[PDB]
Amino acid sequence: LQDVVNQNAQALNTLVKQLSSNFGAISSVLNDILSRLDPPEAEVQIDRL
Amino acid sequence: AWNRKRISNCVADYSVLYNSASFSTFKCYGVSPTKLNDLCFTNVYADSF
Amino acid sequence: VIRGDEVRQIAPGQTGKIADYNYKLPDDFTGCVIAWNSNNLDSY
Repeated sequence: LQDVVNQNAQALNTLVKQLSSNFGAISSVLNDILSRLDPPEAEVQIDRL
Repeated sequence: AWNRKRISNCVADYSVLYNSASFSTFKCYGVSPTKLNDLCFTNVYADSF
Repeated sequence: VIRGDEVRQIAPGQTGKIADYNYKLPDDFTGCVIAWNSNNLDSY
């Protein structure tokens, strides 16, 4: 029984931690890239995330 | 022997440089020239040559 | 007619005095741009 809660907790933890990845975007926080790139270039970065 | 002046601890109005037609070329990589009046930065280097 | 520099600014997603105050193209523009010197015809 402890193993199922451990596995679900690990799955959720890695799912959360995947938000710190950039996947090649100039930054991982969507807000700052929207708040410093004009849309014609910011769309390209957003698509990768 | 290009010079390097460090710029910090001030309010920098980039709009004058953006709007001034005295510049033959003003090309910017990484950030949009039209929003620089909004962002805040740590320090700024001007390499002049 | 456009004279002087910034002639290349006539294009979508371009910035500058001409693109910002004179002639602005849409982001999804679908069409062609054509230019040629006309000093013989247009030369205050």
